[PDB]
Amino acid sequence: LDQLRQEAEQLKNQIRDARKACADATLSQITNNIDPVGRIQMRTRRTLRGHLAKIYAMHWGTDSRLLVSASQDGKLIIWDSYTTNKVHAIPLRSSWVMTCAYAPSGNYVACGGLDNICSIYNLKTREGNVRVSRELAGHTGYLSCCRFLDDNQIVTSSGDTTCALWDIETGQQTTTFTGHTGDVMSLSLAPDTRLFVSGACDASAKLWDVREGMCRQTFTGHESDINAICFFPNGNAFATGSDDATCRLFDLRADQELMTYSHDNIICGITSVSFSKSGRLLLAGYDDFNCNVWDALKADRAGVLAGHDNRVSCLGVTDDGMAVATGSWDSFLKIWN
Amino acid sequence: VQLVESGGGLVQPGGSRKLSCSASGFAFSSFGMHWVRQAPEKGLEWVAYISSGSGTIYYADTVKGRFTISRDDPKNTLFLQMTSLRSEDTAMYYCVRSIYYYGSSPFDFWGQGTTLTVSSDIVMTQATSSVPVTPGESVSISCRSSKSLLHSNGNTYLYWFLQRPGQSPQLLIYRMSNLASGVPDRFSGSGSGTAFTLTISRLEAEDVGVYYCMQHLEYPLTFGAGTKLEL
Amino acid sequence: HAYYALSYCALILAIVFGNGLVCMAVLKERALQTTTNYLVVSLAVADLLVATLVMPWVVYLEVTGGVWNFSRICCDVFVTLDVMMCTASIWNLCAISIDRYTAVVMPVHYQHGTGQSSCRRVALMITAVWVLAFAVSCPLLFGFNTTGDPTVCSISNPDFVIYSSVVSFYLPFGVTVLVYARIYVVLKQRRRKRIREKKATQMVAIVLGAFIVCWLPFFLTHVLNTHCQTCHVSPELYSATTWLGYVNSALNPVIYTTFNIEFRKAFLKILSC
Amino acid sequence: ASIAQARKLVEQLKMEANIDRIKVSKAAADLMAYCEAHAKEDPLLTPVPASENPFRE
Amino acid sequence: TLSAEERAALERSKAIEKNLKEDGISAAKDVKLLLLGAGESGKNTIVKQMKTTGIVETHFTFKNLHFRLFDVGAQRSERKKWIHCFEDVTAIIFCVALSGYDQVNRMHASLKLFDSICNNKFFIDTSIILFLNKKDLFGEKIKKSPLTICFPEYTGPNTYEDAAAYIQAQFESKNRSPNKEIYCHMTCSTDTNNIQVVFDAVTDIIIANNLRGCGLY
Ligand SMILES: C[C@H]1CO[C@@H](c2ccc(N)nc2)CN1C[C@H]1C[C@@H]1CCNC(=O)c1cc2ccccc2[nH]1
Repeated sequence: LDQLRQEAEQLKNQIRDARKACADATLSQITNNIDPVGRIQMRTRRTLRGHLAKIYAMHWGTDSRLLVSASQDGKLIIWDSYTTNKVHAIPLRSSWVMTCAYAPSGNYVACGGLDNICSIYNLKTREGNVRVSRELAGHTGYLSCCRFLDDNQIVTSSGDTTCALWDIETGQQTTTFTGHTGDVMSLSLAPDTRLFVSGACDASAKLWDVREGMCRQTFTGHESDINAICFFPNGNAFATGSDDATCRLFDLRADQELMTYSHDNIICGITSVSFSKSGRLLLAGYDDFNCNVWDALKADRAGVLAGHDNRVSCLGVTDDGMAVATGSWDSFLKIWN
Repeated sequence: VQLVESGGGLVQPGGSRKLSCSASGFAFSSFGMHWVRQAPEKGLEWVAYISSGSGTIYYADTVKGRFTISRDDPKNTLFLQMTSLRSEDTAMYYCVRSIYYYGSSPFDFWGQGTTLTVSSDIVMTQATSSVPVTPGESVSISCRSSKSLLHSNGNTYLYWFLQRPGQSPQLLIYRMSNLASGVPDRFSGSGSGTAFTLTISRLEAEDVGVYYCMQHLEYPLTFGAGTKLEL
Repeated sequence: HAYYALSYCALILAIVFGNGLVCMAVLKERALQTTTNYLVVSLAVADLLVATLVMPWVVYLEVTGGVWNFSRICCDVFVTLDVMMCTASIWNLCAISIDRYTAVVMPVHYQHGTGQSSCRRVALMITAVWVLAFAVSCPLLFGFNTTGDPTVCSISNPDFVIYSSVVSFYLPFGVTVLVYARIYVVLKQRRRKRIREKKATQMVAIVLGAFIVCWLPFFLTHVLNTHCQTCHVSPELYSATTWLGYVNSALNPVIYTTFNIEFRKAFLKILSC
Repeated sequence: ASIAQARKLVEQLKMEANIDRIKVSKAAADLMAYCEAHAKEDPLLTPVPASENPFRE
Repeated sequence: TLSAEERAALERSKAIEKNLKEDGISAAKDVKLLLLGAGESGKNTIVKQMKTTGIVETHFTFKNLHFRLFDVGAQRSERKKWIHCFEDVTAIIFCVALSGYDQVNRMHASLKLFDSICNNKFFIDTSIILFLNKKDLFGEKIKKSPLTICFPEYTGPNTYEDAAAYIQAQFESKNRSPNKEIYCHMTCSTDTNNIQVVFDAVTDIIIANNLRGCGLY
């Protein structure tokens, strides 16, 4: 029916016009007066060795000390970052994991990958071993990202162009967040854990309401597939990273691309993005073997975290914002501070 | 999870005895095992420790050479071969599991124990002994250490244990703050380096028993005298 | 005659530069840290110690007119170190030949020059080479190099000379040649069974041609001199043979590393400034 | 789905249109306010002294 | 220095390190293969000869070599998002059905897929074990239908040997990296000897890699 197509066209036009109407000025113009942060020299405090394959994901614990790491050797290594002690080494049923999550409480760890199953491992067992607490099956594509709402419910994103809110106890999809045209690659929980943003391969980041279970806003602007996404600390903005070698800060309330972070010397894709505690620094992991720390308000390349011998796959910032942990394909986890 | 130990009996002073504790219901291979004895009508006294993998073995100064501890992972068994005995070696020997990682709760589970009879360090003191309480009000048990337990890393290695009358000691608190799994929130441990306090907000019928304060800063592990709370 | 002194100094500078570059390349880069590379590092070390601990005494002998003025122990340590270094280099060449033979004929356990089997095999080879060079070289330090006029420093004991020449050069040369010949025939047989040969063949031809051209004419003339009725071994011939003996030490880095793509990109990264 | 998918996406764009968008300058001011208010307790902006740095030798 | 608990935790970490080491040494000897076919290209036949969702693991030992074959059928999404997962695969067992040239076109899609995989930036130093399955059906299909229907400007006889040789040559094209060696082999239904040719190809790839590391290739 052409009436629906033309009506959707006029709708898109109305959305674009509404977005443009409220865009009176740019963040770059407003932030020209503020003093620019001086260059930051973060040193490699620790190097976590032990993985024997490409590290694909990591997730800091809420105590900012423990961190879990997932690689292609079928191992979930939970490290003690302070002492570089391997706290746990969980052997994976499928050695094809692309994500790993640490529960806020610090009791469970979730991972998954090309097996299309979100394996949840209980750490606080009376037997003193880590056993598979739950096997969340149902996604028809590879599991790209997973984040715990709490110990009972977990949101995951899959390569079948779908996010799913699961209830761990029952092991069924409580909610199904559909709408992305391309494979959903990243997730980012809002601080209040009410809404979440998901960046897919259709060059669009979609905001979903966890309770209602349906999309709220859609943000476009990237010229390629989005790989990473991360909320701003306050929970009103979020930054994305794509294969077009650009970071994009969008604002939820303004509902439009707020600012871009691109350099003419950078051409490789982006794999991970994270904010500092205050949100002033935007740390992005690139495929040029090093991480770049940008000024979130000036788009000035504050620093370059170099040292990894392969593509930077994942990075995370602690809850207290003390150090940043970068996991790369060279099978190394470097902690920078 | 259970530890069933056997071997306890009447032994001539010069005789040898082989205590065998069979563990079942948990990953025995990955737990550090302690032989801790309680002399008749006396407090706890740590005897020996063997680490996960039989890599590290420690003995108390009073049993060095005489006693030997050995582990059998295939069959999940712990052995205590005591060669030479004395009149002071009669005790109730408990097998205590203790896994050691960051955030772990070592000494969480205790075995039933075997009553065997026969025919410098951190001086842990309490100076409390008997405390006569009626159920309902708060109770404050004070433990004192000869050496400051606050390690530079930033935690104190104090362990509150509850031995109910005629039962195996149970872990109440580890690192003087963290309550053990299954312990109600009434128990609250506090302290500073030397002086430590265990507070029970509301005492019930089941709280009657002996309260031991153990140090875990460095071997040998020394227990307190034991504060007995009763009606 | 000063031409020799300056040319030997230039050789020393070339050797130390080449080996320092190979060592730092292998050290900083992590893709080069392979068991097969440890043999190349061993060879680089050997040639660096040739340039440092041995060569300046050859320069001294040259500039002084070939007369020894130091103590007899300094001549004994000179001939000892010299022989030890040269034998180590030659047997390192043989060790790399055996390593590539294992790589070809025994591929499953070789894997990619990694693991316990490969690491222990390389460690064993290196050890066996260094201890063999020691066994060969230590006689002279024990006052075995019998000499006449005490103002000359040379190896002139045919009982030592013939056996050292046989064990130190002739045996590893025969082994290297046989091994590379077997690698060649095995590769050609596999290529025929199937139904870059040019690269492998060229590398084997160049490595064996550089080893022969630089080491054979010394040992040959040395053994003819020590055992012959009357052979006119002119001083300038001996000097040319020693020269070739040390240009092998200079050339080896180039022939072994500069032709490796990962080494090429490494050196180009180091010399980007 | 032809008709079903077209109706779904049109309804999604309809509910997306009914969103109260604040001014971009206001959003930017809130980003400033937050960045600066928490600048003091962000140990990545400034080198934390070794006394209270948990990642050291 | 370290407290009793810190020391026991360090010992635990060392035991974990030792286990990770042993597991790595045990797993490093495995030959990892990626069965990358196209629908009904003869993946089920070849895997049945060698031996609900997600990739399929087929592990089999043959003459002191443990081959772990990975079949990616359930992944209907875009390839590139998980191709990097199999970056260090020893070889790609690409299966193509010879019969599917006139009937659908199928063959053009197979050539396009082969082009995409072979020229992928992750598969640069990766050999392809090309299998031309269902040769029996092509035997009579070529005698009935000419090959020109699928490949214009063939300009050759529609015989048995040359038609397959041409198809093979057209598949050996679209190969740029000299390091890549396509081991084309024509199979038919079930022969019970495709494991032998797989072994021979794998060992040839291993030798090639060893000589490339030593610097002879
Ligand atoms: C060639 C290597 C190879 O390594 C040694 C070797 C290794 C193994 C083996 N079996 N045998 C020998 C044998 N070297 C021989 C080299 C150390 C001597 C130096 C010879 N210059 C003189 O003496 C000299 C200079 C001069 C100038 C003017 C007049 C008289 C003069 N005389």
